[PDB]
Amino acid sequence: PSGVEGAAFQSRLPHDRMTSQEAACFPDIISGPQQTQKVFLFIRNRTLQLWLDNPKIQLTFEATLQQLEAPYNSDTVLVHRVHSYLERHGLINFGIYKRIKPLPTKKTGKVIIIGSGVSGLAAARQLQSFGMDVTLLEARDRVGGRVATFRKGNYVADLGAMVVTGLGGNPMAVVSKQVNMELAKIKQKCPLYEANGQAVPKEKDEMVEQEFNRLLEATSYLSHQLDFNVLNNKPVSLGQALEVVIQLQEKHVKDEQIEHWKKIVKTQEELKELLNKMVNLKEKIKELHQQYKEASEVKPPRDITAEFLVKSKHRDLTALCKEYDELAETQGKLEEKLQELEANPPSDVYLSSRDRQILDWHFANLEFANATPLSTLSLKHWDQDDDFEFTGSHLTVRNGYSCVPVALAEGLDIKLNTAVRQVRYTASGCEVIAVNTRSTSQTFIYKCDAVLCTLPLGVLKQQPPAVQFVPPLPEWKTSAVQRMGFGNLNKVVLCFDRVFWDPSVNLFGHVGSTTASRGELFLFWNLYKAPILLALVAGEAAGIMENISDDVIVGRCLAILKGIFGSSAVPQPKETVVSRWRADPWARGSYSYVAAGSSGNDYDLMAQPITPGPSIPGAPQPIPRLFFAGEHTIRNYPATVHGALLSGLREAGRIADQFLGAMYTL
Amino acid sequence: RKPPKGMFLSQEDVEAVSANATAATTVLRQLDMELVSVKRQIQNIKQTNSALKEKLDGGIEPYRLPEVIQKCNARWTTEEQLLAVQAIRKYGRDFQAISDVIGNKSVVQVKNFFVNYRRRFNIDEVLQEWEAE
Ligand SMILES: CC(=N)C[C@@H](c1ccccc1)[C@]12Nc3cc(C)c(C)cc3N(C[C@H](O)[C@H](O)[C@H](O)COP(=O)(O)OP(=O)(O)OC[C@H]3O[C@@H](n4cnc5c(N)ncnc54)[C@H](O)[C@@H]3O)C1=NC(=O)NC2=O
Repeated sequence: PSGVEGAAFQSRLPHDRMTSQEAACFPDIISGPQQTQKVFLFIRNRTLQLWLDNPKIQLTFEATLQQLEAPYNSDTVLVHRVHSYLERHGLINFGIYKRIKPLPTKKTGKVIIIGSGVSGLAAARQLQSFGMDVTLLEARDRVGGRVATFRKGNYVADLGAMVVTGLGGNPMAVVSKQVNMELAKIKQKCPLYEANGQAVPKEKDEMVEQEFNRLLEATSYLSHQLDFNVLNNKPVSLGQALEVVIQLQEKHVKDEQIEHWKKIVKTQEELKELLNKMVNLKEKIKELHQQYKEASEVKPPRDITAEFLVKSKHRDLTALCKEYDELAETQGKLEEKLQELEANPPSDVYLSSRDRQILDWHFANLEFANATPLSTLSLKHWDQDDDFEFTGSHLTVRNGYSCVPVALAEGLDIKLNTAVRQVRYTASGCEVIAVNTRSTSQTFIYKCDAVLCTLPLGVLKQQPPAVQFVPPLPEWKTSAVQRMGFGNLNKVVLCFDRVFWDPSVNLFGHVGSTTASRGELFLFWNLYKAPILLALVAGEAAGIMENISDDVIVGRCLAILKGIFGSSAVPQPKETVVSRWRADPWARGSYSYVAAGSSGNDYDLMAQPITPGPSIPGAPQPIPRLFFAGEHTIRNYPATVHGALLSGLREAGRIADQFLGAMYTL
Repeated sequence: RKPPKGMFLSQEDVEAVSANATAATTVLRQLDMELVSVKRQIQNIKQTNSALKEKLDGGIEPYRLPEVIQKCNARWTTEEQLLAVQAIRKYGRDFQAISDVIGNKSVVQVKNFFVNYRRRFNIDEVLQEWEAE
């Protein structure tokens, strides 16, 4: 898409329809005449286009109205309402842009933001842009959170987020124009290598993959068409379903064989009855020939009865010889029909041991993408965010993803090494109690109008809690926390002095020995300028490999690489790092997933702000005080950077509406 | 609406393989034994048929009679009439058999014989004695 309609697409909005959010801010327009709606939509789309065409400078209302045409620039309040709406909700003027109107001299309201991840930083910038007092409290000695980047010398490798998942409708596309991001496309082709150290032939490397894709569609069929979603009260997982589908495919293989050999016995038993009839006929022919012979020995002249006997037995013999020939005819038909069926048997097995291992790599890859064992994923909902996937090739940040949070962090009040311990929220306001991570006895108190919590779902899950809420979070919030899945995947950074792999190959697989260890070092990335190989630990392996020292992990890495490229072509690594995301106290995992028993609705529950009870009983309904952003709060883009970014933008808009008032809704 | 191609999943089958913890292994074993059962049943009847084939060795070659090639005649020799009466006694209404016994009379001439020499050869009585066996 291109033009004004492309700008709507690039902003994840339908170009020819008003969204639910737009309906709320402009109820006059959407409930009004169709012509006004189209004027609204064009104004919206055009303003978006203007911002998108140049996202390095602020787009003011004046600049917007200037470039609008008649009859669209006639209603200046409608233009002002639209622009304000778009600025408030972070569709325009978000990220890092040059301000035309320097920030308001004095600020209004005070917000404490827990965590300076991308979600935290995104909101912080917005709120500051709206003229609020903003302070971020980070536990780490750095910004970015789960955007971690290893740097040493020239070696640059991301231990956290690494991939921009397509620019088509990605807010990171806008950010990438604002920040010096060296975006390099990922070449799709990934050659697998079995345990032995040798490539899987394109023959099998397609039979298995196609079967893998077929097995997924099959689970989808199981879910939607057969309603196989609850088993023994427990919700069915993707793993359970995949197992069931495989078993039914092994069943069919056997069912085929059974009825094929059942075809053989039926024909072989027809032959048995025919051969019996033939043996019994050759018996009568044997006897009947003897009788005719004896009748012919009686030399002429003979009376008519004796002449008749000869003739009669002659007739009877050729008659029985007629039958036997027609039975030998049928014998030939049945005898070749048996060589027919025995020539083409059905499939011997569904999948061999070699096949099942290559399939396990495909399962591991899926376990990597969702950062969790397939037995934890919801069958019905694991892929609920598929419809919102971006268009275009996936890219990597070649200069390290940390460049993004660091760039967002500029000009913001960030307290590093500050671990939030308690969040207190009341009708009159909030206090956040944090400590210094270096000396834990040194205590800090932060008084604010509102708290934006961007704690990871892993953190929020902690038992006993790392952060206490006063009063406690309501049952509907904590149940969402327990239900939601928070998974895990790890990275091994291998820095060498020389490239010993195929430089035109970005990623290559390693097929594990067992189902149990399919995740273990199953994939390797070659993405960076410098000679770095990145090894992935997925599935059930991720959690276990964290209890193993770096040396052993690097050991197994070299072993695998030796098998593939040669035992002498693989030198010792100069620098190595191993991530441990489940162990990390400021993460307690990698990112959320739709657990069995959860749904996309839990993500909405997570995003819901908390409103304290009244101080004095009988006092009016208080303002909401505690707001939630972060990866685990955005239903349509969970477990991503752009999702985090967007959830930040969301909350900043909601908070500003609450504490600065929405002037654009009139 | 329908499963993927080369994929087999019926409501009935799903319920059967998910009935308990190892209903999967049970169903797959019952068919594993069913296959072995039918496989050895094949070799058994294969062995039986192999023996029956050997007893048929040589075919019916030393028992075939050369082809009698004679032209069809209209006149009835006393001989042929007498053959006919005996052929009726042994075969009844099988006009094809009777024709083959006599040798030089067509199937229709045989049927004609039945009406022409009906009273003179008491064919009614001859036929009723054929039915008596
Ligand atoms: C669909 C995907 N899975 C995307 C990824 C991907 C995978 C495979 C193929 C392609 C892409 C993908 N890869 C990828 C790999 C790995 C290894 C991991 C880990 C994650 C990602 N993801 C997910 C994203 O990384 C992930 O969604 C966002 O970055 C999350 O952003 P926040 O929501 O803001 O959360 P946070 O950053 O934790 O900020 C919170 C802060 O609070 C602090 N704090 C804590 N406690 C505190 C206390 N007491 N007191 C005070 N402070 C406290 C704490 O220290 C921290 O700083 C990727 N996202 C992508 O977009 N692309 C990627 O490639």
